[PDB]
This record gives sequence, structure tokens and C-alpha cells, in this order.
Amino acid sequence: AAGVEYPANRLANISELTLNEPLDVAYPDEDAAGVLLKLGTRVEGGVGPDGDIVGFSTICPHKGFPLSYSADNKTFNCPGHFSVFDPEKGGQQVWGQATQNLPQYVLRVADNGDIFAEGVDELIYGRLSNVL
Amino acid sequence: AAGVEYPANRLANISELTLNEPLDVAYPDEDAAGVLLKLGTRVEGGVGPDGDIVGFSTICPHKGFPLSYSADNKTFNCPGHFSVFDPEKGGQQVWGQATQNLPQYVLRVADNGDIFAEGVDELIYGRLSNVL
Amino acid sequence: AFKRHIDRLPIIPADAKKHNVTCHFCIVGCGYHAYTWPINKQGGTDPQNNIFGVDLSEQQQAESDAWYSPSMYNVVKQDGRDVHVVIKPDHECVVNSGLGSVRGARMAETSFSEARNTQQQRLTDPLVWRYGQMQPTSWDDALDLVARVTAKIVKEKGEDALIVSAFDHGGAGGGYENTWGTGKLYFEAMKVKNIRIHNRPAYNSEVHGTRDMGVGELNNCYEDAELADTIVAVGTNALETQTNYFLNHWIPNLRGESLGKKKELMPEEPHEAGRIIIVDPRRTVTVNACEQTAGADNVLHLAINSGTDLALFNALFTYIADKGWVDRDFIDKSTLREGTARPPLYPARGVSEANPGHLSSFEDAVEGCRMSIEEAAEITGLDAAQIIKAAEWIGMPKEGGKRRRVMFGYEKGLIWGNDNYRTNGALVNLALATGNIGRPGGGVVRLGGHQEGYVRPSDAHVGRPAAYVDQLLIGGQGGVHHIWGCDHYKTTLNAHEFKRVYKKRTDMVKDAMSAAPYGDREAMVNAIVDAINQGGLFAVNVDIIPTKIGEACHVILPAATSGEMNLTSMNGERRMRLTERYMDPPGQSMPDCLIAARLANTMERVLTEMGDVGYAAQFKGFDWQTEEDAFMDGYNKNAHGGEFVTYERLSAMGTNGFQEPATGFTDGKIEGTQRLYTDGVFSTDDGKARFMDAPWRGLQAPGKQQQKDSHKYLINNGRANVVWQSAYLDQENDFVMDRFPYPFIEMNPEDMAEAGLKEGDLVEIYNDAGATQAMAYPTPTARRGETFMLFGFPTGVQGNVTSAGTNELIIPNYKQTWGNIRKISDAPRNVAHLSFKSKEYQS
Amino acid sequence: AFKRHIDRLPIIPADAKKHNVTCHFCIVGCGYHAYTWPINKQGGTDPQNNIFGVDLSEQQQAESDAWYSPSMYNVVKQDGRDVHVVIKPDHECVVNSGLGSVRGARMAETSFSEARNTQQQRLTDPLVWRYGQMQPTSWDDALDLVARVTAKIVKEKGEDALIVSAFDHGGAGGGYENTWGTGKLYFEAMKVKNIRIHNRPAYNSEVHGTRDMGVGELNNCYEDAELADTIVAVGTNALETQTNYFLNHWIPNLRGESLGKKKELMPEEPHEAGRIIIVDPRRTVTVNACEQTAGADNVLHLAINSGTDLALFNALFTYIADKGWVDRDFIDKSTLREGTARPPLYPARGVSEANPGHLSSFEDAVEGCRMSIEEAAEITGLDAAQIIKAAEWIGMPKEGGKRRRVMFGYEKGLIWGNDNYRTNGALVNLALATGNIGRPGGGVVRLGGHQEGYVRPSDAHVGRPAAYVDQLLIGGQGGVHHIWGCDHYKTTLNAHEFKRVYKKRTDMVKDAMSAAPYGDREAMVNAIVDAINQGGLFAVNVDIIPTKIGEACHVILPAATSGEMNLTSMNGERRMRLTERYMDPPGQSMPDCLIAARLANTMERVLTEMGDVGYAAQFKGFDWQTEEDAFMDGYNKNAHGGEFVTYERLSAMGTNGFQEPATGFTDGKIEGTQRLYTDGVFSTDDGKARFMDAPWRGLQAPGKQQQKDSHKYLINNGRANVVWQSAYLDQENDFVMDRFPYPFIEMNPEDMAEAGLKEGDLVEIYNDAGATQAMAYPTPTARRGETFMLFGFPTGVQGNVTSAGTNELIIPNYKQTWGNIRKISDAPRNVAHLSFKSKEYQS
Ligand SMILES: Nc1nc2c(c(=O)[nH]1)N[C@H]1C(S)=C(S)[C@@H](COP(=O)(O)OP(=O)(O)OC[C@H]3O[C@@H](n4cnc5c(=O)[nH]c(N)nc54)[C@H](O)[C@@H]3O)O[C@H]1N2
Ligand SMILES: Nc1nc2c(c(=O)[nH]1)N[C@H]1C(S)=C(S)[C@@H](COP(=O)(O)OP(=O)(O)OC[C@H]3O[C@@H](n4cnc5c(=O)[nH]c(N)nc54)[C@H](O)[C@@H]3O)O[C@H]1N2
Ligand code: FES
Repeated sequence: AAGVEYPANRLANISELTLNEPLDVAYPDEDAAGVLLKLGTRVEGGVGPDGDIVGFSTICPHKGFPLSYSADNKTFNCPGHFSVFDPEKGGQQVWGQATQNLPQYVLRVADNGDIFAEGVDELIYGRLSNVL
Repeated sequence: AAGVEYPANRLANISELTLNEPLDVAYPDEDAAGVLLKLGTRVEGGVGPDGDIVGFSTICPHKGFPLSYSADNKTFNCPGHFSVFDPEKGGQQVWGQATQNLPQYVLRVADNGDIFAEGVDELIYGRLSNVL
Repeated sequence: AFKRHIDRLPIIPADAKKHNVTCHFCIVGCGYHAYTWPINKQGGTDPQNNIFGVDLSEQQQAESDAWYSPSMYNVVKQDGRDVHVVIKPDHECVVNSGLGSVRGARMAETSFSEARNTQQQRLTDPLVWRYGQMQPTSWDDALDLVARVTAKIVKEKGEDALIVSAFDHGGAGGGYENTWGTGKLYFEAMKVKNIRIHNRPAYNSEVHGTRDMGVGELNNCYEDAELADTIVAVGTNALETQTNYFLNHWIPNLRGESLGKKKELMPEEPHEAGRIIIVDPRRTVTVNACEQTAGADNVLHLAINSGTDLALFNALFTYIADKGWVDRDFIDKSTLREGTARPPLYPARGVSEANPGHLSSFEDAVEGCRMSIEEAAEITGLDAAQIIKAAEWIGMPKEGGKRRRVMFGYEKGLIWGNDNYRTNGALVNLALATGNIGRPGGGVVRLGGHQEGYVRPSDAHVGRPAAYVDQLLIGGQGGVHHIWGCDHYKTTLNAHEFKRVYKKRTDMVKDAMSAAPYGDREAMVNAIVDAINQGGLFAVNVDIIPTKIGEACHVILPAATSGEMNLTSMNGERRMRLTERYMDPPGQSMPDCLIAARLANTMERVLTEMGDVGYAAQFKGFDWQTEEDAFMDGYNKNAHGGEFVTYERLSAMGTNGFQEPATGFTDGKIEGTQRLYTDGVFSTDDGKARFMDAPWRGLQAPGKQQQKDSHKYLINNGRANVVWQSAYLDQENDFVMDRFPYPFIEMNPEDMAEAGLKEGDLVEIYNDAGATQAMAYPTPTARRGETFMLFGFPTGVQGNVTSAGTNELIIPNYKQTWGNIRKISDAPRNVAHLSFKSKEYQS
Repeated sequence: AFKRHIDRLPIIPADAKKHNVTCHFCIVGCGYHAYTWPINKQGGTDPQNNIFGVDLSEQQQAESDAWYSPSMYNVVKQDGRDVHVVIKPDHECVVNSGLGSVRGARMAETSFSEARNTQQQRLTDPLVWRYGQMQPTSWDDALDLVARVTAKIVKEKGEDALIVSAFDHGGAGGGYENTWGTGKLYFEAMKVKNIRIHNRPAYNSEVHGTRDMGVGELNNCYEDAELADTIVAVGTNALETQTNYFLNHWIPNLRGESLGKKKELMPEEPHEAGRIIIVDPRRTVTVNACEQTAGADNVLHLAINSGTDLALFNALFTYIADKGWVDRDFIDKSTLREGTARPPLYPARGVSEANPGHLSSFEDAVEGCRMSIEEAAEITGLDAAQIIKAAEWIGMPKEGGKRRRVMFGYEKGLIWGNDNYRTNGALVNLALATGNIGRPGGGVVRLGGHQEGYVRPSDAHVGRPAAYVDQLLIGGQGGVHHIWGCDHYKTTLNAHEFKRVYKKRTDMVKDAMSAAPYGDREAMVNAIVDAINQGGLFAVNVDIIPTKIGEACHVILPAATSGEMNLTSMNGERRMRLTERYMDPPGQSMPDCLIAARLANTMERVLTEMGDVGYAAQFKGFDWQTEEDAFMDGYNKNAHGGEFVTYERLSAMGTNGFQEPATGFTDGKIEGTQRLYTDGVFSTDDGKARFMDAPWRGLQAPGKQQQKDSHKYLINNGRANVVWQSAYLDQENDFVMDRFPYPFIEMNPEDMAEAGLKEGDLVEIYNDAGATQAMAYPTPTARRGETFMLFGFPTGVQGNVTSAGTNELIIPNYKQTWGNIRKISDAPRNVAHLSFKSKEYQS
């Protein structure tokens, strides 16, 4: 088995999301917290009609504190050691202590508006394999 | 598992090897032909008291023809397309069509003189995983 | 030995996206496929879960389609996302039948991958020399600078102040889109005369001899190598340099495997397994493999004296003519019967430098070329018996009185050898005389180097002979140099002198640029031009890596190569294929045709701003947005049969493509031409081929006889199987550089003993032209006094010791080089792991 | 955003080999371990099958020891075999407590791996300029050349013709072994005067002021930042630049978490959560983090005018002295009591350039420094209330009249800021006055940059002031330059000019070398020396990568760095560790101390061959075969406490090591010194500290005021958290380079709008010193008129716009730099993917 086998998991429906408000989610299992977030502009890894729906791990890749989201800024922020991540640019660490940009989900919107996740582009905090 | 799990397989006993005469073996299973060879001079990957026992796949990494051994040169030679490998230098392709030097066995001699193989350093011809 | 420790590979899944790919590299043009799929997906070992329909949990047998080596796997960007890629050879392609050479099979591994960190040397951004170092910048900035300097210089000094060096070849770093883009810029928008080609220092043909005779150099097909009674292989090391042509077509003839097919297509004559004459001063692995396959009795290795081919061919032609082993009907119907007069300076010199040999009838050529067996034995060093035997193997009718079918194949041992024009004509005489053009089992052809993909506007303004560009540069002439996909630092002749002067001239411009303010762009352009006026040179490099000559350049522009773009070219049989894009250009890199278009647009803008609106308008016709636009403007409108050919049509034809020229399109099939000249009508105004009266006149190029007389060893030079070209990719490929960290110089082991050298010793090769280094490689097959150095190599450049000597048409005479050898260092520790064993397969 | 797409990592097995490793990088010296195990093995998710005894099939929680990022994993050569490696921060190390910064956590991934293709830019072989380009060769050849030219130049012109640039620092690219090896070569075997250090252009101390006062600059322990009542952080951006000291020691103080500790160690006095005064013109992320952790009321950000620190400190000293907020008994007992008369040129200048300030008693210093609050508020631009508040947070007694405990920490905002000697002294005056040296919760310390690992022979011969090396080089002096582990092209002052000249002078020698015979080594040496005699420069670079200055050098010698060798150094607490070698040097690369020894040996041979046997004999004492030999010849024989320290003993102490100096060895522990000056006996002949009479005198360095007055913007400069130094490793690390392809220049958004700039625009910064480039990064926290550019960066060098101006002791004044800014290009496409959002965390 050469690579990790990611499950394709339903996370929500397009209908459930409001502009600029994260919706809690977990992928690829219940122990790996993250969010869907509709950003209002076309962005990297963004799905849906507007290409503006992204999904991300909300666990800090430095030391694992939970990230808060600032709506004003559209950034994720870490109260552990002050890291900042930009979900409008692929989760780029704007400033921080992680050696990783924020793990981002590979999303697909099904013909009915259901949102599936079927991969992640970096190693999630606290697991040595993204699929445990 | 992140990596291939190699079995530790007993191939022969040091007493079974005559200087410069290959002994047919197969590793890491019975469909992956190779040889043990005692060279009489210490060499890369060589084991035993004289550091001169090596194990290689004898199936050409280009198109899989079986290799012949020239005892006068100490080389493997491919009748397929004229490739030449040097078992005195880590299986280095002296001239040939493969994009790999000859897959070499990670060997260990036990206190009773039994020679074990516990790995291979290149992808064996005709399998997409060295452990099928 | 280098080992990747990759123990398993992702499995191509059943739903992977399939792309047709021609090998990036040599003339043979082997077919491959690129299969890509998402980074988070994979196949499995069950037939249903993989592209092969096979159970991959089982060991595969020899020659399986259902395997690929690690060098064929990577991860690449495609449309902005990471995808797995496998680039594996096509079992169904008639060129290669699933063979992938040591070079083609590493296309994936030498692709750019940020995820797997391969080829991180690749250029991603325009670079400009400013603030004391090269600095990255935008396309808009870099292009504007290039154009302002170029336009100012050309306006003040004429187009002759612009010097161009460019690829003219096919495959990666060339092809129909790219040759058109560059050619339209320099030959349509401009009339640049001071242009040279990537491998020779003027805008000439390699083979003006055969072309002037009416015989285009790619006139046969690859099946012809399977069908011949005799292959005559002159100055080619085909196992290493045309590998899969050799292995997939020559070998089956030599082994007798093609006998059934011979009997089938040419009943009414006897057929035996092919025999082969190899004309090469060196015994190569090619010679060895031939003996091993055919038996030594069916291989005649004519180990001629370096540079004496012409004397051998003239003796063969004389002997064959005198015996009457000639196709008299072919001669009478399809060749020049005109009487003519030798020019006044014959035989030493032709009518002018434009015409080193004299074109004539069969009979006048025989008398002009006339050379006895004994004279040619003296000159070539061969035995009289060997020359007579060759004549027989070429001309002796078979058992019915039936004409013997002979494929004459030649490459750089002839073309870079002595007296190119005469020697090329002398070999073509043999093929003309024996009727072996336009017929099965025949041909007199280049074996080739790169693929071909040339379409350009007329070069009539360059002249013949064309300007010797390196000599202009070395002599302080020219102002601005555009360099496209070549690296003269590694591969030109007289390269030591070239590097010395090139560095000084470019440094003058660097020193001016570093002291001027960049943000005032006009002051920068002025400082540059002033430095040019004082004897400097402004140099722009378009390439995919940081090059050797690029270390002297002032602007660097990043190109995208085959596979990162769509690309068309034909192989040594004229088989044109489309390589379908499967990945993204690295960073902001751009296809060469589109770079040329953007540079044309910038020139238009800049010249308009300067007030030369008439000249500006010459740079229109470059609104291309994708490489297919350059294909449509170039090949489709200008090639013979070009109107039958489009991307969509080529794509449907697959890796088999079709053979140029296209004659029509029917039933979704571009219809093509298997062999040229099948009707005996040749590429001349009267349709008749000419013979050449081409008498032997010794070592033709200036200085060559003196170089030979005054140095101890022949420094023969050429390719290694494992190494592609100047190792531009290979220098970041550990499999290649682990094998040869320094270029080898093959040396006879007694020559080594007599010079106090051991295997691995670093040696200096030196002569009147320059000096260089290499690693001594004991080679029992070498003749005493005859060495062979790997050319083009970044850790020891053989060209440094090639003189500036060319023939009259400015063909560089690389192969005839002599020099001295002395130790620099005892074997360095970084070669201790090397095998120095014989490269020859042992049975 | 860059994403590795690494979905899983190999698991460290239970039997993996453990190595103690100090972080390669910053002064904090975080503890790590390197675990290695064979390539064909791995651990498992079951507790017994991994190094952690944890079940790795389950999600670990925050701050787990049982996780590592992909940047912490690689495959490396160890004793000739490929091994897996993880380099992971140590939870039990008291420095970091398992924190790994963005830099240290990428040690594995910035290691050399052939198997995984990391850092393929590393040097593997000696390189020599010959045959028109750099060419690889053997050690024996390259060292022979270096020694021959060096010996000839030095014998003809004296040792002054030898110029040296070398690291003097600890950690990777430094350390006790390596500073000893180079020091012994240039200060014992020879007496090189024209020597500079990696960060400053003369052989001087950064902090002559504190040292002359009797206060060594690393006098406290990291626990003191936990125990202080007030932290005074001057010219430090500690969250970015001393990251884990700040996070693991300062933050607990600010948060109140160290209160239980303070109460236990200091029971007879009140304690509150730490307050912090930050003296920096710029608002940094460190300021932001202090506010978020302590609350805004506990953070005093004194945003002074650039270069006005001395005025602030003299006012604070004045106010505190006049209030009598001082430690009278410390003053009477421990400081110099009879003042002495001011030198004749005071206050504008000292007694000579050697002594820019006047050492005296407390009372004399207060009157000499005296500056009112109102004057300081004018100069600094601070409010009188802010200065008064700061004096209170420093000097005012706690309830019960107990002494306020204050840790004064300073770094490059002061050391490279205005009037280094006087400003250093004025800060030290405050700590001395308040008894905050040698006691818990105190210190007046460098926060540091690199780790420290300096042991060398006497440098008495260099003089004070020492020679301004760059000015010699710029002025056409010197003949041979040896460069060890520094790259002035990126990091020196006045760097544009430096580059212009260095290129020209080295070009002379290159042109001479390309034209001379190499195989005749004596002719090559003579041609080099002729070029030097005409004003050229022969240059040798010892490094681990191809450097920028390396592009001008004639010989390159490949070094091995920390982890490829054993290495010792101490952190900003004097905590000395041994980094235990866990991998092999790339190719033929060699530890610097051993390079030096080999060069000494070659010097001995060549000088002997020249007949100067007496000179040759000076180069003995270099028979070292391993880096431990240099440790033992250097540190063990020459450090205070050196007898007690060996590799075996250091190894037993792990990542916690011991605090230098060593005082004994008992029961397998080296006994160390937690704080200096605990008995109040200072580093002077009579044991007393001196205060410094150090009046304000404006911008002290030549041209600085004129530069300020004639240009529009402050070009403040320094570090980014994500980038290590000149990005020598980071340039081949996609995580770093994807984030900043260009160096940023932080600009206020109004300033940008006024200059017509947009985010990501490529701008030219220029002034009288030179010109460079950077990418505009809109920074709402920047003050109008004040920019900050990332220093040392290969794609736009800030130092090009720094003047040549230094203090009297030749300290470079990099921070006081002003210039203009104008657009070069609209935001290039290669920055389209970047975030330009604020770097400040928001709760
Ligand atoms: N592996 C590999 N294959 C390649 C290339 C590569 O770089 N690597 N490059 C390609 C290119 S661009 C080209 S042009 C072709 C070149 O293909 P070839 O011409 O086959 O290769 P070379 O090695 O240049 O020269 C061939 C032979 O010429 C012989 N020779 C030398 N002097 C003389 C002479 O005076 N007379 C005769 N008759 N022979 C002589 C040499 O001994 C040598 O064996 O190969 C192409 N194929
Ligand atoms: N991430 C990272 N950390 C590092 C390094 C690295 O390269 N990257 N390098 C290390 C090295 S070698 C060193 S020397 C240290 C340097 O550590 P620091 O000195 O902390 O870092 P700098 O960014 O040079 O400058 C610190 C502050 O000085 C301020 N400053 C500018 N002018 C003045 C002034 O006139 N007065 C005052 N009071 N402040 C001023 C700047 O605004 C800046 O925030 O960092 C070390 N740590
Ligand atoms: S846990 Fe997020 S910055 Fe450290």
C-alpha cells in the first residue's frame, strides 16, 4: 500500500454555510478538528459556485493549540505562540512558529450541494499518519 | 505502515559459498531471483569475516532478462541489451540501459554463519513493491 | 553505487489521465505515455484498480508493460495542483516497441517537482544583473530592458550588431513551435545575419553535400535497417547514441529475426541475416554488441585513421564502379548525365568557399574520386583486404544477379570529421551508384542527434558561407547577444579562448550596470550601450537552468520545456508526433515560442516609443497566447502538407504519428510518406541527383595537420550512453553524476602506464587551443595513442582543446583533435567508488 | 501556499540511536535529539514498537512529545549508509522545554540528503577557477594552490598582505573546535592583523563598553527573566530573534506563572507578574505578544526616534540617581569610588579613538550623563510621562522599600545603533546603579544572536582600534583573502560598493588564471601573483554552499557543519553543550578546524620546499585527525575550567549541559556557574565595576546626520522569524522561499499610497551608498516615514544601502540608515500567492 488511503467523507451541504462564519467539522476522523469556511471571493482550494469554500485543520501545526478565527481579518490565530494563518491564501502562515502552512482539505461539491473531503495537503498535528 | 516491511530471510550459510561462484537464492520471496556471491576482497555491502559476501537481484532492472555472471571480470552481464553491472562496486552499472544500479541485499551474518537478508536498496524488476 | 532506496511506487489507477509523449531527447523519438492522477489517489493491485488490468500482487515477467522503474515516477504540478505522474514507454509504438533508454526512462525523475525536490535548479523567474549580483524580477521589467538595449543598439549600429545563438533542433529545447517563434523574430521581423546554431558557429547546414546532390538526409524509414543486406554505419556509435533504433531495428536484422519479413516483402531474391560495416577509428560498445548478435564474421570494423573516411569512400567508389557493381538503370534515369568542367583550383579547392566539391555525372565523379586500394590502405591504415571486403559487402550482387540492398547511415564522426562536404558527398556516391535510395533496405541518411522540428522564414540573407559568429565575438565585434537553448561554454569549438574573451566583454557591461542606477532605466540603458561601444557585450540567456555561459549574461529568461508545453517534432524516419502537455512550467517560466512573441511585442512597443514606427511594424504577427498558435502560424502554413496537420489530428494518431510530409487526411488519419525519392525524382531543379567529384586532399581544416604533428595523442570525443548532452539536467541527477563525476577520458592501459597514470587520475589535456581536465578511464579496446574524451561536460569541457578550424562552410571539425596529457592530481577520493571495468558486455 | 503533501512519516523505533543535539542556529541553544535507524527498518504504532512508548494509532494532544513535523524528518548518510533521522526538540531541556522554533524544527529538512533530494546545493568537492570556469578537484591540488599563492605573497609583502574574514561565533559554522582551528592558524602560526569577523569589518568586540566597565555581557541566567520584576528589552525583537528564550522564560513571568517560583526563592519581598519595557523605534510582534500576555498596562513600548537610546538611558540614569532609587551598598562596595578627570576633548571625543567614553565613579558619571526629562523627551520624541514611568518601573522601591529586580537585555538595535560604546555604557550604568548584576531577577546582558564558542590565541597584535578591513579591500589593498563561513556580499555594510570593487579585483586574477597553464603550477602561481601585484585579489572561500561572494573566489573548499561533526558551544546563559555527530559530511567536505589544520600542514610543506624552513616550522601543532583533537588543544587547555570538560563528560550531561565556567567535576557532573559577579567582584584589576560618563553627542558615525537629512525614509533593518541569517540554507527550502521570494520592506500604507506603491510592488531603495530591491509589504503598525527591510537576503541585499560609517572602534552602524524608494516593477506574478496580512496575532 504506497500511499495513505483517504476516505471520502460528507462534511455538510453548501446550504449550511454562512459567509465568513466557520462551521466545525472533523476530517479524516472525529479526532481531527477543522472547519469549513465560505470566504466570499475565489481562493486557492476553494470550491462551490463561487470557488470560495475552503476547509482546514484548526489545530496549530506547531504545538497543537486550537486556532481561533478572526472574522475582521479572515485569519486563524494561535494563542499558544502567536501564529497567524491566512485561509484566503491556502493557509499560508503569515507569521508563526509552525514549519507548515495550515493543512487544507481537498474538497468536492456533489451534484446535490453535499461537501466531501478526500485528502489533506500536509501532516495534521498529533498524528504521524493523516489516516489513523 | 509508512515503509515496506521486509522479512528477515535466511538464505544460506557462509560454509555453502565458494569464492567467486554465485549461489542462487531468492529474496524477498521465491519469485525474486538473486545470488549470493563471495568476492575475496572487502566491498560495498559485503559481509562475513572478509567483508566480501554480497547479495544482488539477478534480474535486469531494464527489461528483466536474467543476468549472467562473468567469473573472469566479476561482472553481471545482460544478454537483453548489453548492460554490465559491477558487484565489486555496489552493483554499479558499468554500462547499460537501466536507470538503476543493481538492487543489492542488506545482509547480516549470524553467530552460526547463517546469512540473512533484511532489505533491498532499489526497486526489483517487475514488482511495484519489493514485498508483494 | 547510487541507490534511491525507493521500495515501492504508487500504482497508476484505472482512471488516470493518459498523455502521448515523445521522448524529450534523442533523434529516435521513442513513444511514451504520461499518466497523471490526483496526489491523494492511487491504484491497487487488483486488475480493476489499475491502468494495466493485471494483478500487480504477482511478479511480472521480462518485458512486462505492467512495471515502471523509479526514474519514471514523480509528482508534478498540473493546472496548479500536485499530481502523480508516470512517464513510461509505449509497447505499441513501432519506433521503440516499449523500449526506454537510460535517458528517456528518466524523463519523470528529471522533471521539476517541488514535492519530491527534483531539478530544483530549474529557472522560475526572470533575472537581471543589478546591485552587484543577479536579481529576480518581473517579465515586464526584464523584457523591457532587453528590448531597449537591443533596439538602441540595432538602431545605432544596424541589425549586424545583434548576435544570436539558437537551437535549430526538435524535441525538448526545440520543435516546430519554438523554431518558428525564434525564426519569425530574427528572419521575418528582422534580417539577422550574425546568427549561429546550437552546435556549429554559423547558420549553415551540417550536410550541404548530400543536399546539394539532391538527396535530403532523412530519406528512408527505420524498417529499412531491418531489411538491408548490409548496414554501413559511418561515424556513429548507435548503441549509445541512437539506442532504440539500433536495438529495435538493427539488431533484429543482425540476428536474422527479420528474415521472414525480408522473404515476405522482397521474394524474388535471396536474404541472409544482415551484415554490418562500422567505420569508426574507435572500437565501441556498438561494435561489441554487433559481434555478439551477428557473429564476428558478419561484422567488419574498419578502424580507420582519424579523419581518413574520404579516402576509404573514394577507394570503395572506384572499386565498385570498376567492377560494375552499380545500378545502371538508376544512374541513367535518375542522375545527372551532363558533361562538366572541373573548376580552376581543383582539386585542392572548389570553385569558391561556397562550393568545396564539384558536382558531376557518375563517370566524371569516378574519375575525379579515383583512388586505388593500395593508396587508401596507406592513408586509412586499413589492410587492402579489409577495403576489398567492404566493397564486396556493399556492391557484390547476391545469388540471382540481384542488387545488394545497403542502408548507409552516418553521424558526427563523419559530419564533425575531416572535409565534411567532400566526405559527405563521397558516401552519398556509394549509395547513388548502388541504387540504394528510395527503395526498401536502402537509404543514405543521417542517423541524427536531436529530433527535428525546423520551420522558419527564409535564411537567404545569411549568405553561404555564413558568418563565423564565435570569431566575430572573440574578435570584439557585435553588441548584444541573444542566446537560446545552448551553452557554448560547454559545447563550442575553441572554447577556452571563447570563455576568456566572452567573460571580459560581458564583465565590461556588468561593471557598468553595477555602477549605474537601475531605477532610472534610461541611465541604465545608456550605461550599457556606452560599455558596448567601448567593446563590451550585453548578453541575454533563454534557458531552463542556470547555464555556464549564463554566468556571463546580464538577463536570464526562464523557458518551459517539452511536457510543460505541447510540442511537435519528427524523428530520424520523419515520424511527426505531438507531445501533449502533462504538467505546468516551473514558476513563471514560459515556452520559447511565447518568449519570442513577448519579446517581439516589447520590441514593437519600444521602437514605437523611440519614433521608428516603420521598423516597429515589422514586429507584428506575434499575438500568440499558446504554443498551438505558433504551430498554426509556422508549421501549418509553411510545411509541405502542413494544412493536413493539426494538434487534434496528431493527437488521434498517437505515438506512431505519421511520416512527413503529409499527403492527405482521410478516415481520421493523416496520410504520409514512408520513404523519399521512391520515384527517382530528387530535390534539384531537373529532379536528377548529382554525384560528387571529391578528391582526397588530406586534413582540410586549417591547422589540423600541424596540431596532429606536434602533440602526442588523438583526443577523439563524443557521447556516453548514460549522459544527455551537456548534462544540463544530469548534473542534478545522482544516478548520472555518481557514475561520472568527471568526464572520462578513455585511455589504452599501456599509454596510461607509460604516462604514469592510474585509473581515476585527474589529467590535464592541453594543446595550442587550450587546456581542460578529465578522469583517466583504462580502456583496453583503445588503440595506443588514441584517447576518447566525453564531450560537453561541465566538470571538464573537451571543447577547450578543439581548435578554431572549420571547413570552408564553417563546419566545426571537432573530431580531429590532438593534444598532450599530464597529471593534475592522483585519483580524487570522490571517484573511489567508481567501477573502471570494461563497458563491453561479456557473453 | 507551499504544502509538502507528506501524508505520513516513518515512526521512530524503540531501538533508534539517540544523539544529543543543540539547535544549529540562534543563541537560545534549544535542546533536541537526533534519532537514527536503518533505512529498511521502522517503528510501529504499538508502544513497545516506538521510541515514545505511546500508542501512535491515536490522535495526540497539544504539546505532545510523541509527534514530529515533516521538517523534522529526513534520510541522511551515517557511516556510509542511509539512515532515517528525526531531529526533534527535547521536552526535558530546561532551555526550551520541548519548544522548537520555525528554524530549529527544520534542521532535518535543511540537512543534506541524496535519497530525498534536500540541500543539493551543498558543496561536495574543492573547486578551482581554471580553464574558464570553476572546476572540481582534489584536496591535495586545491590546498597546494592556496598555500603556494599565500606563502609567496606573504613572503614577498609580509603577513599584512593576507586578509582574513572569519566567523567568531558558536553553533553551526562556528564553535570551540572551529574558532580554535582558524585562530591557531592566523594568530599562533601567523600574526594576521588584517582580519575581520563575520558581522563587523574589524577584529573588535561588539561590546567594548560593558567589558571595559568590568561587566562581561553574558552575566545572568535565563531563570532571571522568570524572576525579574521588570524586563528592560532594548533593541531586541525577542519573539522573532531569541524565540524560545522569550516563550519559555519571559512569557511565564509576564503571565504570572513564575510567581510561586519568585515567592519561594525571594520570600522577604513583594512579587507581581512581570512588567516589560521595550525600547525599539518599531512596533514588533514582540510588543504585540507582550500586550496580549501581560496586558497593555504592563507593557511600556518606548518607540524612540532611531538612534536616540543614549539620550533615553542618560535621562533615566539621571532621574533614578536624583531620586536616590539606587543600591547604595552595591555602589560603595563594588564600584569604582575615586572618579578621574575628563579627557581634554570631552565631551565630543574621548582620550583617543580606542576610548570613546570616560570610565569613572557613579557620581561623576551621573553629572557627566546628566540630562533632564524634557531634553530627553525632545531628542527621543517620547512624552515626558513615558520616560518618568520607565524610571519608575526600573528604580522605584517595591512596598516595604525592597529593591526592584530588573533584567536589562539588549541586542542589535543597540549594538548596531548610534554610538555603540556610550549607549552600551549608559545602559550598563542603570543596571550597576540599581544593583541588578549578579543577583536573581537581574542582569545587564546581550540577548545574543548566534551561540558562542570562541577560543583563540591572543589577538593583541590586531590593535585597538583594529584595521577596517573592508576599507583596505575597497582601497585596493591586500593580496590574498581567506573567507571562512561569512558572505559579505549579503551582509557587510556599504555592500554595493564592496561588491563593485571585489568583483573587479578578483576579475583581474581570474583573467590571469584563465590565460596561464594550470598543469604548470609554478607558471599559474606566477601569473596570479603578477595580477595581485597590479591590484588584483586572490580569494579563497571555505563554506558549505555556493555563496554570493563565492562567485568571485578562485578556490572553494567544502566544509562540514554541525551534526556532520561533533561541535561545542554555549548559549546566552553560558550553557555549554556537545552536539554529537549523527551523519556524514556531504561528499569530501571537512570540518573547518580540520580544513585549517590541513592548510597549516600544506603551508609547512610548501614553505619548506621554498627553503623558508623557519617560517614553515611556525605551522606545526596541527596534526589533528578529528574535531575532538581541536577541542582538546583549544578549549580544554585554554578555557577557564577547561580541565574539567571532555566530550565524554559533556555527553553524559545531555542537552542541559552545564553553565560556564566549569568549577569542578564530581559524581559524573561538570559543576558550573549559574551567574557571574555574585560576589560583586568585577572583571577589572581592582575588582570594581566602573560607571561610564557618557554624554549624548548626536549621531556619532560619519555621514549619518547628512544621510538622514537628505533622504526620505528610515531604512530600519534586521530579522524575520521565518528566515535564518542570509538564507544560505533557506534559499533551497520551499517553505521559506514560498513565503518571501523577495525580502520584504515593511511600509506604512499611507506612505505607500503617497509613493504610488501597492502591495507586492518591487521597489528600489537608494541613497548615497548604493541601491537595492525589496517587495513592499503594507504594515499598518509602521510609523510614517519609517520602513523596515529584511537584512542579508539574496534576492535583495539591504546592506547595499548602508553607509561605510562606523564608530571609533569600527562598529558598523547598520540600523541608522536612510534612503529613497521608487518603484521598479508592479507586483510580479511570483508574489500573487502571498498573504500581505498583518503578522500580529489577534485574540
Ligand atoms: N547518450 C546520448 N545519445 C545521444 C546524445 C547524447 O548526448 N547522449 N546526443 C545526440 C546528438 S545531439 C548527436 S549529434 C548524436 C551524435 O551521435 P554519434 O555521432 O553516434 O556520437 P559521437 O559519440 O559524437 O560520435 C560517434 C563516433 O564517431 C567516431 N569518430 C571520431 N572521429 C571519427 C572519424 O574521423 N571518422 C569516423 N568515421 N568516425 C569518427 C567516434 O569514435 C564515435 O564513436 O547523438 C545523439 N544521441
Ligand atoms: N529568526 C531569526 N532569529 C535570529 C537571527 C535570524 O537570522 N533569524 N539571527 C541571529 C543573530 S546573528 C542576531 S545578531 C540576533 C539579532 O537579534 P535582534 O537584535 O533582536 O534582531 P534585529 O532584527 O537585528 O533588531 C532588533 C530591533 O532593533 C530595532 N532597532 C532599530 N533601530 C534601533 C535603534 O536605534 N534603537 C533601538 N533600541 N532599537 C532599534 C529594530 O526595529 C528591531 O526590531 O538575532 C539572532 N536570531
Ligand atoms: S501552538 Fe500555535 S504558535 Fe505554538
